[PDB]
Amino acid sequence: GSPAFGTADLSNCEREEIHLAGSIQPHGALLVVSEPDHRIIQASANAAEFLNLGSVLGVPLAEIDGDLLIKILPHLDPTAEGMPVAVRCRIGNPSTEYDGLMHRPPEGGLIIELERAGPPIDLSGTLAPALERIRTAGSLRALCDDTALLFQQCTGYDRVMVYRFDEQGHGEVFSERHVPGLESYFGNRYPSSDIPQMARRLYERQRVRVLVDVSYQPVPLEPRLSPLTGRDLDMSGCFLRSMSPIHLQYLKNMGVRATLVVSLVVGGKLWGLVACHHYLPRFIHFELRAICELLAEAIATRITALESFAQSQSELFVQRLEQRMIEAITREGDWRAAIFDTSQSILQPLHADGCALVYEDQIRTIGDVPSTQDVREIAGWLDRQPRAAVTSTASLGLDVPELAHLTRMASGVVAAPISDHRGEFLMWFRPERVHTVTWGGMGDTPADLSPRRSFAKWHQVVEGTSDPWTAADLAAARTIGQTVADIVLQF
Ligand SMILES: */C=C/C1=C(C)C(=O)N/C1=C\C1=NC(=C\c2[nH]c(/C=C3/NC(=O)C(C=C)=C3C)c(C)c2CCC(=O)O)/C(CCC(=O)O)=C1C
Repeated sequence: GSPAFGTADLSNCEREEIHLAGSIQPHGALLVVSEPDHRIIQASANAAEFLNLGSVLGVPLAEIDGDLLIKILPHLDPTAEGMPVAVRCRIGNPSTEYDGLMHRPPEGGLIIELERAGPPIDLSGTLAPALERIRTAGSLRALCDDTALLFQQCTGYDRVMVYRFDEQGHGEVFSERHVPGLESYFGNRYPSSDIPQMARRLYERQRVRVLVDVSYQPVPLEPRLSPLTGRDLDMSGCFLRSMSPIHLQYLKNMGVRATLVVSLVVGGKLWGLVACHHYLPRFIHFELRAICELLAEAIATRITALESFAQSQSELFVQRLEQRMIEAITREGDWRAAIFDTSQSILQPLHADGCALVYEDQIRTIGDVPSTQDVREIAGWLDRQPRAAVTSTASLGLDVPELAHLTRMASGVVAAPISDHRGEFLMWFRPERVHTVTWGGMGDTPADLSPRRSFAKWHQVVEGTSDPWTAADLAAARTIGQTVADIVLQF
């Protein structure tokens, strides 16, 4: 079934227990405390040297040099806003300050992650004109480009990419900003398997993820197995959680040495990431984490506003076309001209590269459409049996093997009937998605992991396929198809 944390290979890593890592990155320390009463019962092995403490494991938090207990207590107030929560405390014998991050896993007590504090700095001069740029963005393109720039300006990382996941989970490098001279990944695709489902749920549970040095030596928890459960400690909510050797090897092959990844979550779904990559090990100021979180919420809000604006654009193009015909039939005794271009493109309310109208044995086409004999082959298949108000597919060959030769122009077809005579259709097209990008290639083993190979593994799945048809896509064909039909019954 599911391989334990350090132990997967390329064939079973989907199910690797990355949330049960059993270890942390060396630049912090992790205590596990029981409740109530707050006895340290599990600790990262580096805890004593890291925190300047004699012993750790088994000693009550009250008895640890320096105010940590006192600093967590106000956040266990039933009525407080509570966990996850950050605190600043002093710990240890040569006493020093730490930023603590406390949360409660569903099982195992209280987890407290510690890192060395620096002096307090105020980053709020950053989020305000950034907030204005985000809320001001005119399009998804513009917003993601500005978000790559913005994240590069406030993080200083060598490369920032904003990925965007599609219906199936696959990633597109949708925006990129990098220091001149690096190679570009802008426009690359990767298969959804490059990011395991559990990694995806982890990006929803915490919104900032940090790797300071791709070369670190994991520091194990002791005892490892939680004494309260006899099982591995749920580490979903741990900022210091080690990172899978699989992905570390991926970064090593890419040249990359550090990583600051921020989650974009839209309507409760992981929508993409803002990935910051550095070609050097890289520490960050604690106050940079809240900045990322605030920024990613603004972005996610804007994306919602854009998708929603796009929505009513469609619903407009529609009820603003019942009229492109109403009259444009008064003089010029036929409606078709309204269908085809006129810059009210029948092609974009569905994001298609081609459209055809088959009506009374007359076939007209804009964009990239199969041969007119080929439209007829499709019309012949639509008439083979009774259909829904809309019929669609994003893998025409394979769904309909005899139509395989149409993969090029028409892996994706959506058809809507326009009467009952039938043989009469409004038909939209999309090419095999391979033709929406090109570049790629190669083989398999952790040493072979790379963007190049990922772009190739992507072309391989996806093979007999177009961009999938969305709900909105189908709603549009639905309602467009309908109002044409309504108005053909007219005359
Ligand atoms: C079977 C397991 C894995 C295979 C195979 C794999 O490629 N990755 C697997 C596990 C993990 N991936 C994690 C994060 C991650 N992986 C990549 C993959 C990309 N593919 C691309 O072509 C490129 C470059 C353009 C990349 C970066 C991406 C994009 C991500 C998101 C993180 C990032 O951008 O740095 C992952 C989680 C790591 C963690 O612990 O935070 C696991 C596990």
